[PDB]
Amino acid sequence: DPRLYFENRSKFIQDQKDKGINPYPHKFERTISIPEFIEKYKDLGNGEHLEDTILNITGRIMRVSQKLRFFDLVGDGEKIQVLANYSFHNHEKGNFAECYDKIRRGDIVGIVGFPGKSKKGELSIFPKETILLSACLHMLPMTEIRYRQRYLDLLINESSRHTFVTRTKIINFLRNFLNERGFFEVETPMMNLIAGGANARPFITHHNDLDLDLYLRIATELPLKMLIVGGIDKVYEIGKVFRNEGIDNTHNPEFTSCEFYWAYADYNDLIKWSEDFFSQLVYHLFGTYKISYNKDGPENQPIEIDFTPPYPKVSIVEEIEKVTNTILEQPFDSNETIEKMINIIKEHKIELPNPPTAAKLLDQLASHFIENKYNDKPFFIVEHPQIMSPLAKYHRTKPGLTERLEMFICGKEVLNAYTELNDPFKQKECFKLQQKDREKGDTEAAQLDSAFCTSLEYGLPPTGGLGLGIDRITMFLTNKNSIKDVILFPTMRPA
Amino acid sequence: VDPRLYFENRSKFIQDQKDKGINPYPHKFERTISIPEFIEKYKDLGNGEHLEDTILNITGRIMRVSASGQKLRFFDLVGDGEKIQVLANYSFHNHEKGNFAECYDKIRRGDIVGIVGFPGKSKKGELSIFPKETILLSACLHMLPMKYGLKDTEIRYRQRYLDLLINESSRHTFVTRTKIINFLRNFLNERGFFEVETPMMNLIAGGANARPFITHHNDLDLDLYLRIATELPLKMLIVGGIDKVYEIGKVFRNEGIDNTHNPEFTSCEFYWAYADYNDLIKWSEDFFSQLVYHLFGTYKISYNKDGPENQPIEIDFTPPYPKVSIVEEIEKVTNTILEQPFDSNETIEKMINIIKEHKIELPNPPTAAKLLDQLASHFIENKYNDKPFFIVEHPQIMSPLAKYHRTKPGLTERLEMFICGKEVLNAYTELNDPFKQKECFKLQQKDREKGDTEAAQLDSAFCTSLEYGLPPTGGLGLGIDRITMFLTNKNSIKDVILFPTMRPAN
Ligand SMILES: O=C(NCC1CCCCC1)c1cc(=O)c2ccccc2o1
Ligand SMILES: O=C(NCC1CCCCC1)c1cc(=O)c2ccccc2o1
Ligand SMILES: N[C@@H](CCCC[NH3+])C(=O)O
Ligand SMILES: N[C@@H](CCCC[NH3+])C(=O)O
Ligand SMILES: [Co+2]
Ligand SMILES: [Co+2]
Repeated sequence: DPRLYFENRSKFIQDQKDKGINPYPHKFERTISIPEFIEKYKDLGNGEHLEDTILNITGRIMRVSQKLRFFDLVGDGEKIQVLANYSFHNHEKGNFAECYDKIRRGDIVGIVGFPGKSKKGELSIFPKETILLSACLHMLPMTEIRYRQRYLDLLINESSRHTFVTRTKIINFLRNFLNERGFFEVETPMMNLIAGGANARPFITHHNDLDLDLYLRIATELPLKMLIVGGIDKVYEIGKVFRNEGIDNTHNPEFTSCEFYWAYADYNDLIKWSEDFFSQLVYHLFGTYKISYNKDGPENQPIEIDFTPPYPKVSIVEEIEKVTNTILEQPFDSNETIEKMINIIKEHKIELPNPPTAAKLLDQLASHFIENKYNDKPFFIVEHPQIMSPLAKYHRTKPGLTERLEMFICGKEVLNAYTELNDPFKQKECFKLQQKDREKGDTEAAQLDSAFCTSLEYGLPPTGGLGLGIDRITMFLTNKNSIKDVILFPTMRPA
Repeated sequence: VDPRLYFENRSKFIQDQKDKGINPYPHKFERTISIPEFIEKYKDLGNGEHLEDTILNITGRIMRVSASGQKLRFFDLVGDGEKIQVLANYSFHNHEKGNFAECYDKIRRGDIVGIVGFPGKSKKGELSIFPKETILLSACLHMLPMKYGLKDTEIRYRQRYLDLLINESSRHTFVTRTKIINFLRNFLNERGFFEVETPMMNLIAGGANARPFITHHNDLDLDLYLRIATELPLKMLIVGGIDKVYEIGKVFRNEGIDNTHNPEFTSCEFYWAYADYNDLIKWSEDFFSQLVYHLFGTYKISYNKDGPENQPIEIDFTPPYPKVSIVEEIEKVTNTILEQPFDSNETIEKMINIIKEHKIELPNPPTAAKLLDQLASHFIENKYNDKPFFIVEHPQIMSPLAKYHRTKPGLTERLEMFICGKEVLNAYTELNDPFKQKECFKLQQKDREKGDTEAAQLDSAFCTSLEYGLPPTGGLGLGIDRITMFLTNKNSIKDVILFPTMRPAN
């Protein structure tokens, strides 16, 4: 019974206290970490002892096994054995049995001792003195607990640490990749008067002193472009954005994105950037371009994803048309075209979007016909209609379309990029269209950001911009089917 | 000369260019060299020297327009904070692309252009691009304000891009900000620390004494608080065995704006298992000294504490830095004895009287913690100006998350570093006894009931995590913005935040 175990440990602490002992000492000066210990002494011979090498080492006890006490000691994801021998015990410090009888699995300890190997060749610390540094009062397990008590996940599941180490490696790699190419990292506000730069529902909060409602950012696009106007010609931000919508395996309402803006680049530069970056990232982590991924569960058959460039480009209107044996004529929001798309939707028994605006219909069609086209490789969906893409520049040869690219891995979007719309005339127009779409009941529609439009009037150079979803990328590169598995503290309802 | 009319004429110009079949916003210009690279490559040409067979593509923003008769047009071209001259000579113009004068007459200050041309120096020895063809890439439709015409205005903060374009020091300030953060991240990574991200939205806002922002997730039907600190989940990661962990990112404090307060700001917090107070002081002295030396090549900086028009003072970041015990110091400068418990009637009355006589604001409610805090802020925090210093050994009632001092009853092992009277750093040996932790939370709660809306609220998830064993640990926080203010010579936090928090424009 856990409750009783805990009661007993609490009374152990209190009893230690009454008897004038400090069960939470302030400082233990260790001389070596456990990984460093393993590195330095793993070449010892069986039974060999370095008894004149006195070391101070700390760690968490994870195993407890009568003049010979055995323990497993863990630190920084690595483990050594603790071999307490009566014959080595410093008797001046207290009773051997009393000392080691008190130790429980989970306890954090400080050890003064020497390095050796057991006769069986197990690398070990041989204590002359062991000190309790911090007691574990519950029973450590030997579920939702992983997400609510991530510290348990990290202590017991060795794979957890590796997953988050990989996450941090991915972000380090991205930062270095951008910095080596002359990009300048900035911070832009997380609280805005207006939430823009994407089509999503915002979080709203309130500043008391200004008596002002503020929106948490849904993207970093607009202030970054404003910085390009300011002459920071290669600029980027890695940080949190917030989207007030439901939780599922590929959606957390706060997630980490990276956006960069690259003056004098366009669509083609961005496609090349994407292929270079993903192929190089994957090679950096694996030394190969092919990884395996369990798209449908940890014990079902994995598929192989090949990150060898180049990647397929699939124009969205043309592909929808081709797989529906239909023709979707412009204006895409004409009665005939809207009717046609609605009919395609109802015919294939897929959810009719509410409201059924042209953009929402197109997006639904793409979702159901295109986005799962390839699973064995990343691919781009390209040349999105202008009505789906209010911030992307019109396509230089294809009326009605834009110079946009979205990259997908196993049917999930991880990347969105385009040649940037930089004519303020056209931008105000796009904002008007977006708003009349909000008037139809579309609550994810873009609102007019006058500060941003004003900045366009001062001259935005031709520019290419790109956004990455760090969490989804991490999912694919650590073999997780749920985004909860790559965020340390995913958003959950109180227990 | 009217800006409105200027803008109307410019917009009409765009429309007419389109009508005449010209695209005034080209999709792609493929340049072959940047302006800094052009300067590096060709700055050593002799006067009057032309490299007329070296044809280059270059882009930039026009920042000056001048002419000389019919066949000479002069411009200043800027990019990446550096500047070259454009010398458009009729002699070199590619007449196949259009009329020379018509082409260059259209160009205005602020226009972004693409130039096909050759490098050279004028006979006066100005480094120049000599266009054969100049292409408009993006028009500036407003009149750009000129240098020093952008002072004493909010324009800098609402239209940061104008600040960046026009005031050269601006770029430098924000570059230095990014260099400081790079330096910090590298400093920690080289010492074995592991960078993580913890949630910005939480069921409870803990880890500091501050009023939070509140928001709402619709789908879970759930109120959430923006984080006021990163302390609690990072300590939970220490429990989890990530023994050197840190985060650099935004935190949110729902309070008023002034020269050292923006409602969102950037902090770094790190947690260091098996370290304590003394390690934290050393880390601080090492970090600040090495940072300053890395940016300046010296340990001493000048700082216009009182604005650009009054004399600067000099700050010496040469370690070590003075340590000042808070209670002993308040006692010493007020001729008082502040006996424990600090919340005792006698002691509270003593502090209320000290505050009354020195004519300083009385906190509401007058809890012992807030009184001591007010006394400290009035009497200690400006003890030194020519060097950073630490205030140390804060009472436990001021310090709900800090471990009791190992030899001094009622105190904690805490340190705060101040530069010119401003806190930039808060650190301590971490409280890792869950029993004591719940005690401190209950005390805080009783302060909350008595009107202190900044009191620490109980975080059961955190306390429960302490029950699994938090090793002895040292923790530390830095205010990136304030640090940057001191290292870029700014008196206002708005000057080091690209887009500081503001009310809506007209
Ligand atoms: O990774 C995500 N998206 C991929 C995007 C990210 C922004 C930059 C373009 C690529 C992503 C991740 C999410 O967790 C998420 C949650 C709610 C709504 C949308 C969400 O999107
Ligand atoms: O830099 C600031 N404080 C220094 C602290 C920051 C957290 C880590 C310890 C050091 C700071 C900066 C602010 O802008 C600010 C705004 C509102 C309330 C408090 C604010 O504090
Ligand atoms: N803001 C975009 C990413 C950048 C698109 C290119 N300007 C998004 O959230 O999808
Ligand atoms: N959370 C602290 C910084 C770290 C203190 C050491 N645990 C603050 O906001 O001041
Ligand atoms: Co989509
Ligand atoms: Co204070």
